[PDB]
Amino acid sequence: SKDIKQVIEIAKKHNLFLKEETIQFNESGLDFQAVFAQDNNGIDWVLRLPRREDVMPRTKVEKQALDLVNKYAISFQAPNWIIYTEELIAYKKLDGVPAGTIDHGNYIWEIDINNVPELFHKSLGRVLAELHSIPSNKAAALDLVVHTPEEARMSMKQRMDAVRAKFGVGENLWNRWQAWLNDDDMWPKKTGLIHGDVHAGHTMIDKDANVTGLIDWTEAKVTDVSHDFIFNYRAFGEEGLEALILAYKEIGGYYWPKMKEHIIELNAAYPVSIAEFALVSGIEEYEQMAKEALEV
Ligand SMILES: CC[C@H]1OC(=O)[C@H](C)[C@@H](O[C@H]2C[C@@](C)(OC)[C@@H](O)[C@H](C)O2)[C@H](C)[C@@H](O[C@@H]2O[C@H](C)C[C@H](N(C)C)[C@H]2O)[C@](C)(OC)C[C@@H](C)C(=O)[C@H](C)[C@@H](O)[C@]1(C)O
Ligand SMILES: Nc1nc2c(ncn2[C@@H]2O[C@H](COP(=O)(O)OP(=O)(O)O)[C@@H](O)[C@H]2O)c(=O)[nH]1
Ligand SMILES: [Mg+2]
Ligand SMILES: [Mg+2]
Repeated sequence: SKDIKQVIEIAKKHNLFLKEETIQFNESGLDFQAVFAQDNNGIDWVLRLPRREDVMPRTKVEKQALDLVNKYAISFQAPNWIIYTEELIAYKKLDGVPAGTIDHGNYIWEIDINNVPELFHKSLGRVLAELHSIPSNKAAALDLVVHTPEEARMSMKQRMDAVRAKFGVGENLWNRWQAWLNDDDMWPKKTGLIHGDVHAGHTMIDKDANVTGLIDWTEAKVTDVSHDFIFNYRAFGEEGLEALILAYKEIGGYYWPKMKEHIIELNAAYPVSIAEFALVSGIEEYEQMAKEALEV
């Protein structure tokens, strides 16, 4: 195959020598095609073949976030792009498997959704508490979005007005959104470095369902940490949200009395993210997903 021979040559050009029979393709990918391959010392790698120009400006923020994680974090792994060029990005595969993969819509689960091991919530609590306390201020140059607690609140307020302008928002839903925005007690008084896209496809687990790593850091930023709890609530209901909040609080993560209620209101604002995604991607189902999510 030509594809295979191409993978081999781009790797070879970056001093990566692979077993040809181990090369698997993960279908593009507007930005890049993911390729998995084992080098000749037997080490599993992940390759990102770029499909757009300006790889460096487009990956700058994700790389800065990864540099912070690889410099500070010990409880979990993250991609370490030891090959980082316009022609190729490559990192040694993280240990474990995704807790679940998105259907190519629904999850194909690796854990028992009806009997979630408590170690998943315990280890994820430790992982996010460490992540969210990484000292991103100590970096000389950070191009991530950085919110104070009040900036994180206005950001949501503005993002909500913009979605209402392009799609409209159901009256009951909009009133809920506004009530949340206008409740001082609910909002966190501390922000932190977040992953931004925490879900089962990005949480690497070992055999015991300990979360051992996190992939795909494109949504990283310094803002409300609550975004990283939403998956537990969507996938596992109130029990899994509480279990995660409990472990995060007891290992030292920033906790506030209305944390659960705040995260649940952030969940009701998920149509904002779906609307925003439908806007910068043009994929037809997400417009219908957006419109139906907005109750319009
Ligand atoms: C429980 C089960 C359901 O899972 C979820 O609710 C997750 C916990 C989501 O994260 C929640 C929580 C959230 C924080 O993200 C992790 C939040 O941003 C998001 C909108 O919804 C997803 C992972 C969202 O993806 C994310 O949508 C973003 C718009 C862009 C992100 N990425 C940069 C490409 C992308 O991964 C997605 C839209 O679902 C609704 C994915 C879409 C394929 C579906 O509709 C799925 C069929 C889902 O209904 C689901 C599997 O059945
Ligand atoms: N097991 C494992 N899978 C990975 C790793 N990196 C990427 N993948 C898989 O490849 C997919 C795409 O990688 P990702 O970084 O999320 O890029 P994107 O989803 O295409 O934008 C993921 O959903 C994973 O299933 C890794 O280190 N370990
Ligand atoms: Mg991904
Ligand atoms: Mg991404």
